[PDB]
Amino acid sequence: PQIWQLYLKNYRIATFKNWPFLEDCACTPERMAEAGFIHCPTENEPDLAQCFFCFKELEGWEPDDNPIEEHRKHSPGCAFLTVKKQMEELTVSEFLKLDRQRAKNKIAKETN
Ligand SMILES: [Zn+2]
Ligand SMILES: [Zn+2]
Repeated sequence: PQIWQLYLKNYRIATFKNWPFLEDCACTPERMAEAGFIHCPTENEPDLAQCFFCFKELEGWEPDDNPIEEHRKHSPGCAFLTVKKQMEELTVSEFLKLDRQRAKNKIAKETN
């Protein structure tokens, strides 16, 4: 279990609460979390989502938005996006590979 349940959809899905766009539209909380986003709104940033992997923030969503393409567009180099396979299907080999990058990204985020 530990501190990285965000590798798991269900946990990312949980992050969504008050997320407008409720069901049947390309931007359901399930499609979003599927793309790697978590929900972290604020006074001024109601619909602010962030990739648990890239840490890159993005705003301005609309019911008919495919979360993956916007993610793909504004963060072309997200390793999470390369794996055309759900985390559950990644070997522990690939998961440990992948998680080396994630942590490296985290630091590059405080690097600002
Ligand atoms: Zn990302
Ligand atoms: Zn955009």
